[PDB]
Amino acid sequence: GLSPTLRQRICDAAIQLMENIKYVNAGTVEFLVSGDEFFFIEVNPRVQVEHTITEMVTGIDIVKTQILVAAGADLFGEEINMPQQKDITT
Amino acid sequence: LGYAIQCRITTEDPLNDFMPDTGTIIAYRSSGGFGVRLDAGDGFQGAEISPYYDSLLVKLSTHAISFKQAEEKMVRSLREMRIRGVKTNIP
Repeated sequence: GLSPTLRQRICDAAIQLMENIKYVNAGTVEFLVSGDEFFFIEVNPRVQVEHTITEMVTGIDIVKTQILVAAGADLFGEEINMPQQKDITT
Repeated sequence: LGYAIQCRITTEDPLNDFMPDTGTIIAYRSSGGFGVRLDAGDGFQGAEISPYYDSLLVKLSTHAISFKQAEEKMVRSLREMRIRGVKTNIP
């Protein structure tokens, strides 16, 4: 229901944060929303119980990746196989 | 979105010329996991297996982002499997 560009901004906010502090491994940026604005709540620096759901719509094994990042491996490499940002959707 | 692989677990003896084995399963453990789909047929701890139909224990389908990934997912599930008291095409 949330507007297709109102999500993109929320998505963009998150990314702007973790990009600014060079975040390594999975994390989750919690936002609180109302009308047409986000407010940042917390960060869960790890897998959330609810990961599976995101993996089902994006087709990425999140946990599997956690291990490979740890391993020294590359986001867009032969091993993790992450699709370019503009290629990731649902 | 990514790649998937499927295959069937039957009672064909890969040593014997894939003559389906008959008789009664005494132990059945199956892998699941995210990316894995099981479509059980005659595989479960009770089943006695009739010579009468196309043998088919479990339809196994896997699904990751890279084909190689989904390939490993498959292998582990094959490996993680456990059927007893009839030879299987699994190896």
